[PDB]
Amino acid sequence: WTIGIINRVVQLLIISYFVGWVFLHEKAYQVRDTAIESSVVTKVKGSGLYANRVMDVSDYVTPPQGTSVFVIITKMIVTENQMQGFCPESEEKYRCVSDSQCGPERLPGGGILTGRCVNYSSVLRTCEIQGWCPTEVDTVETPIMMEAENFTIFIKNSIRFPLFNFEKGNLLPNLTARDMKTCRFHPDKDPFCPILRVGDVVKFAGQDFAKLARTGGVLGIKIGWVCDLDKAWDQCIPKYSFTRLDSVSVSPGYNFRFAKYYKMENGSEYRTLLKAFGIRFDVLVYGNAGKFNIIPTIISSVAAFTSVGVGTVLCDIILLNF
Amino acid sequence: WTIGIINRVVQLLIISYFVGWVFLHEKAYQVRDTAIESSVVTKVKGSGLYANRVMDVSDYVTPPQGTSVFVIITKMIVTENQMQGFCPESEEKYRCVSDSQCGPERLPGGGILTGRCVNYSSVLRTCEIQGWCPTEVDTVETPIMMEAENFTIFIKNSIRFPLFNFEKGNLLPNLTARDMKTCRFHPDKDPFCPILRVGDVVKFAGQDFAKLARTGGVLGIKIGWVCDLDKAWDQCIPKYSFTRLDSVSVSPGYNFRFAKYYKMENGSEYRTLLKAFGIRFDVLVYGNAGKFNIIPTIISSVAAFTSVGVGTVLCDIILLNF
Amino acid sequence: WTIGIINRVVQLLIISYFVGWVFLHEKAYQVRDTAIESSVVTKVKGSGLYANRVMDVSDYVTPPQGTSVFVIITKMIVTENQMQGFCPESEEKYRCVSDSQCGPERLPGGGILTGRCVNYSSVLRTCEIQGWCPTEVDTVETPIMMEAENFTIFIKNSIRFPLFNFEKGNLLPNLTARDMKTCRFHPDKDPFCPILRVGDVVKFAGQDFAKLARTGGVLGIKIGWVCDLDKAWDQCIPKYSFTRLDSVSVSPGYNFRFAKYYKMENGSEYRTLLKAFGIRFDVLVYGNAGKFNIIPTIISSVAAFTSVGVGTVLCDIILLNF
Ligand SMILES: *[C@@H]1O[C@H](CO)[C@@H](O)[C@H](O)[C@H]1NC(C)=O
Ligand SMILES: *[C@@H]1O[C@H](CO)[C@@H](O)[C@H](O)[C@H]1NC(C)=O
Ligand SMILES: *[C@@H]1O[C@H](CO)[C@@H](O)[C@H](O)[C@H]1NC(C)=O
Ligand SMILES: *[C@@H]1O[C@H](CO)[C@@H](O)[C@H](O)[C@H]1NC(C)=O
Ligand SMILES: *[C@@H]1O[C@H](CO)[C@@H](O)[C@H](O)[C@H]1NC(C)=O
Ligand SMILES: *[C@@H]1O[C@H](CO)[C@@H](O)[C@H](O)[C@H]1NC(C)=O
Ligand SMILES: *[C@@H]1O[C@H](CO)[C@@H](O)[C@H](O)[C@H]1NC(C)=O
Ligand SMILES: *[C@@H]1O[C@H](CO)[C@@H](O)[C@H](O)[C@H]1NC(C)=O
Ligand SMILES: *[C@@H]1O[C@H](CO)[C@@H](O)[C@H](O)[C@H]1NC(C)=O
Ligand SMILES: [Mg+2]
Ligand SMILES: [Mg+2]
Ligand SMILES: [Mg+2]
Ligand code: NA
Repeated sequence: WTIGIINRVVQLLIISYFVGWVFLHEKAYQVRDTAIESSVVTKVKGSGLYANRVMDVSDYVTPPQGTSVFVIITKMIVTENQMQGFCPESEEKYRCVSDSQCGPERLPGGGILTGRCVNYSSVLRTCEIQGWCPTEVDTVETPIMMEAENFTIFIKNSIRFPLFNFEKGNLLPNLTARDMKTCRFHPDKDPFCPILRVGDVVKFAGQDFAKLARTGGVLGIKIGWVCDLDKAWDQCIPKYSFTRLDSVSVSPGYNFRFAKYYKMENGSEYRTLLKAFGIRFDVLVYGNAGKFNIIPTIISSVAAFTSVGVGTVLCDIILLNF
Repeated sequence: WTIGIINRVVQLLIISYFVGWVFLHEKAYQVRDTAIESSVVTKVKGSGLYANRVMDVSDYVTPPQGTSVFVIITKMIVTENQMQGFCPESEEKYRCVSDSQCGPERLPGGGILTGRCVNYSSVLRTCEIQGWCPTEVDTVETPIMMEAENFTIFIKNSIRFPLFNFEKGNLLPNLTARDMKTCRFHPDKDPFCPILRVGDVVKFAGQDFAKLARTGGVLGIKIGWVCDLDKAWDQCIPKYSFTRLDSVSVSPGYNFRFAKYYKMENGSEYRTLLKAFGIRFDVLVYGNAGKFNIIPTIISSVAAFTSVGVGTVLCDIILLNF
Repeated sequence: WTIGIINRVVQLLIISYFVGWVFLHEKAYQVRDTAIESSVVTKVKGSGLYANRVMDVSDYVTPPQGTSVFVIITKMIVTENQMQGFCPESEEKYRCVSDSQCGPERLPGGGILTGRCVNYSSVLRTCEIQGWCPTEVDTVETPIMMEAENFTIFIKNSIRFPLFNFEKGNLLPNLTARDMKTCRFHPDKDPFCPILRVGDVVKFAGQDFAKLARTGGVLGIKIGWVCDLDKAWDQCIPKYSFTRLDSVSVSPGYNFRFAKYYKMENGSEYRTLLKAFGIRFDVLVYGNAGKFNIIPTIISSVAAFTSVGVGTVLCDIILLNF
C-alpha cells in the first residue's frame, strides 16, 4: 500500500526534523576548545584624598605592574615608627593575671611572648612580646578614600584559542560607540568599552561602595569569550559580567599588611606598619570556541541516523497497535 | 524454535548488562566542563625569630596581597649598605691574573667589569666591577626561622563552572568537624578545614622542614573539584592534595633578591641587598563537572544499541560454530 | 553472482580504509585532557648600565619572586623627592585662564585640584593641585638599558595532566645538546634548553629591542604540551613558541608607576616617583594529552561501522545506476 510509505515518509520527515533541529542546535557537528590562553593587562587611573594626604596610582595600587589581580587601597591603618624591642601587646585576648599564663603553651600560633605579664595600660594587663614596638591597635575607626569610586580600570585582554590557533584582543574600536580614550563600559550603551568605572564595577556586582570600601572585598571582572569559529572573526566577541567572589563564621572583607622600611642615621631599623583594606579585582577570562569537524560531525550523524531508524519502528508499533 | 529467542533473549540480557554498566560507569550520558574559573585568596598567620629579630607577616610574606602564589621567607642573606661605586667582586670565578683577562669577552652575562684586576682580599684577586659596593658573599651559612613551621595558611577559594554557571566556595562549616576559626586541615579528621598548618603541608608533600627551610622550595596545595552536577550542591566537594613541584644538574631550592632602598641626608643612595630563601606556595585549583545532556546521552545510546546488535551475531557465530 | 561479493568486498575494503585512516588520524579512540595544571618559576640573570648607575636583578626585575608574569625594567623616569603640598601641574591639558575653569567639573578623573589657576612656568598657566610636589613631567626623553638584551630568562615549568595524573617537568638533560647550566634555547639547535636569551625571545616574537626597550611591551613565552599518553613518557615534550601580545587608537607600550618611600629625620614624608618602562614576560602554559579509552573507542567504532554500512549501499546505487 502506498499509504505505508506515506506513513513511513511522514515518519521520516517529522522524526528527522526533530533530531535535526536538536543536533543543529547543540552544534554536535563541532569540536570545542575550552582552554583559553589569555593575557591580561590592567591600568588604573585616579587620585583620591585620605586624611590630609593625596593618594595616587603609586600609593593605593598594589601590585603596581597591572597583573590579572590587583588591589585599590581604600582604607588603611598606620602604626608608625615600630622598632624591634619589648612591649606589652594591646589585644585583650592576651590578657594575663600572672607570668604563669604567658608561657609558650598559650597562644602558640601568635607572636613571640617574653614571659612577662606587663601593664599595657592601666585598664589592661597583657603578656609582653618581642618584636615591632609598639604593637598594632587594629580596633580603631578610620576614614575611607571616596574618590576611588570615580577611579577607572582599563582592561586590555589578548586571548588565544590554541586548538585553532585563533588569537584576538578585546580592543574593538568599531564595536565601541565612542572613542577608546573616552568611552566607559556600560553593559547596554557600550558593552565593548574596555574601560570600567570602579563604582560601576561595584554596582554591576551588586555592592555598596561605602561598606565595601570600609571592609574591603574581592570582585571579579569576568570576561567571557564564547565563539563559533565557523563564523566570522567579527563574531568572536567578549562579554563582560561582574560578580563578588568573597560573598558570605569568618569575618567578610579583605586586608593585608605591608611595612615601609626606613633606617636611621645611626643605623637602627624602623618601619611604618600598614594594615590595608581595599578592593581586589580578579579578571577571570573564560572562553570556549567551536569549529566544524569531520569526526564529531560523523559521530553526531551516525547517532541521528540510527536514532530516527529506531523511532520509525517504535512509532509504527504505537500507531498500528492503536 | 523457542530456544532461539531464549538464546537470543539471553544474548541481549547479558551483553546489554555489560555495555550498560560500562557506559553507566563512565557517565557517557554526561557533558563535562573542565575549565574551572577559580579565585584564590590566602592568609598567613604567625611570628618567628630570625637572629635577634622578630619576623611577622609583613616581614617574611611576599607578595603581601595573598595571591595564588606567595612566599614565606625562612632564611635570608643580608648585604647591608651597598653603594654605587667600584669594588672587586668576591666570586672566585672572577679570579684574574692581569687586566688582560678582565675584558668584555669574559663572563658576558655577568655584572659590569671595570677592566681592572684588583685584590678583593690577600688570598683572591678578582676583576673589579661597577655597581652596588661592596659585593654579595653568597657562600656563608645562616640560620633559619623555625617558627615558620607552626605558621598557618588559610585558603579561601571561590570557583565557578561556567558551562553550567555553577559557582561555589570551599568554606563549608557543616563539613568541618570543628569551628572554622579554630579547625586545622587533617586529610582524615578534618579534610574540609581550609586552614593548613605550614609544617603539615610540608609533610603532606613528603618533605623535611629543615632541609626545605634551608634551601627553599616550591609546594603545591592542590585543590580538586571533581563534581557531578546531576547530583546535589552538597556533593560538589573540594579535595586537598599536596605535592612538591621543583622535585629533582641544576641546584634545588628557591631564592630571589630584593633590596630595601634607603637614601641619605646628603642624598646619596644605598640599599640593603636581600637574598631570600623560603617556601613558595602555589594553590593549583583543578576541577571538572558533569551534567546529563541529551546529545551525549544520544551518542552513547546509539553506540550501545549498535554494539550489542553486533555482539549477538558474533556470539551466535561462536556458539553455533562450536 | 560471485562478482557481487567481489564488488561488495571491494566496497568494504576501500570505504573502510578511508574511514579507518581518518579516525586513526584524529585519534577518535582517545579521551583528551585540556586542563593543564602548570607551575612556573623564572629566574633572570644580568647586570646593565642606566645613566651612571648599575642595575641588577633586584633593581630592574619586578616582582622579584619569579612568577609567571614579571617585568625587566629597561627605561625609567625619576621624579625625585616629592612631598605632599600644593603646586601647579605641568600638563598642558590642565591649562587654565582663570580659577573659573579649574572647578571640580573639569577633568573629574584627574588629580586633586585646589581651584587656583597658578603659573607653572612663564609659558604655561595650569590649575594648582594638592599632592606629591613637584609634579611629574612625563614628556622628556631618557636612555634605555641596552645590557638587558644579553640578560637571560630561565623557565622551570612543572605541569600535571590531572585526568591521567601525569606530571612532568621541562628540565630534560638528555634532550639538551649541551649542559643545562650553559645551554641557550635555540628553536633548532637546542629547542629544549629552558634558558632563553632576552634578545632572543625578542626576535622569536619578531620585535626590535630598541623600540621595545624604548616604549615597553608584553611578550609571551608560550610553552606547549601536546601529548599522547598512549606513547612513552619520553614523548611528552614541551615546544616553545613566542609572540607579542599587546600588538596594535591607544598608545602601544607598557609602563607602571611605583614610588620608593623615604622619611626625614624630622618626620616629613617624601618619595621618589618612578614611571617604569620595560618588557613584561607572560609564560603561557598550554597543554592537552590523549589516552586510549574504551568509551570514545566505542563511539568512534560504532560511527565507523554504520558509516561504511551506508556507504556501500549508496555506492551500489551509483555504480548500478550508471
Ligand atoms: C608549635 O607549637 C607547639 C605548641 O602548640 C609547640 O609545643 C611547638 O614547639 C611549636 N613548634 C615549633 C617548631 O616551635
Ligand atoms: C573596523 O572598521 C573599518 C571601517 O573603517 C572596517 O573596514 C573594518 O573591517 C573594521 N574591523 C572589524 C574587525 O570590524
Ligand atoms: C639609635 O638612635 C636611637 C635614637 O636616636 C636610639 O633609640 C637607639 O638606641 C640607637 N641605636 C643603638 C644601637 O643604640
Ligand atoms: C652581548 O655579549 C657579547 C659577548 O658575549 C657582546 O659582544 C655583545 O656586545 C653583548 N650585547 C650587547 C647589546 O651589549
Ligand atoms: C548547613 O547546616 C544547616 C544546619 O543548621 C543545614 O540546614 C544546611 O542545609 C547546611 N548547608 C549545607 C550546604 O550543607
Ligand atoms: C654623602 O655622604 C657620604 C658620607 O656621609 C659620602 O660618602 C658621599 O660621598 C656623599 N655624597 C656625595 C655626592 O659626595
Ligand atoms: C565623580 O565625578 C563627578 C564629576 O564627573 C562628580 O560630580 C562626583 O561627585 C564624583 N564622585 C565622587 C564620589 O566624588
Ligand atoms: C636520560 O639519560 C639516561 C642516560 O644515562 C637514560 O638512561 C635515561 O633513560 C634518560 N631519561 C630520559 C627521560 O630520557
Ligand atoms: C621637616 O623639614 C623640612 C626641611 O628640613 C621642612 O620643609 C618641613 O616643613 C619639616 N616638617 C614640618 C612638619 O615642618
Ligand atoms: Mg594585634
Ligand atoms: Mg656574587
Ligand atoms: Mg602628569
Ligand atoms: Na555514535
